[PDB]
Amino acid sequence: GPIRKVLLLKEDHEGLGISITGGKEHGVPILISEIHPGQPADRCGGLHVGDAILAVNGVNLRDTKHKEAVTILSQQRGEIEFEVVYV
Amino acid sequence: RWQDTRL
Repeated sequence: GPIRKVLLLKEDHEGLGISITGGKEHGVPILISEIHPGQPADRCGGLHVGDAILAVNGVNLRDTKHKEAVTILSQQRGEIEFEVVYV
Repeated sequence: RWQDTRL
């Protein structure tokens, strides 16, 4: 499927506004499980429940364990670019 | 069986 590059803008006091599931220990990609209403992912658009997050800000998430992806994602700030594919 | 984390 198409790999989309999706922009999200975040203030430091905000979260991304997504929940993630999956990861290497489960044999699946990092997958978006929820978009939270009114938070940056919802406001900015472009992300979809069931999307695999292949990368964020150029950092590859394809073979990351869940907690590793949580760390990387949680450390991104400001103008953030996701690369996602719906699965 | 999967973890789920809000970010």
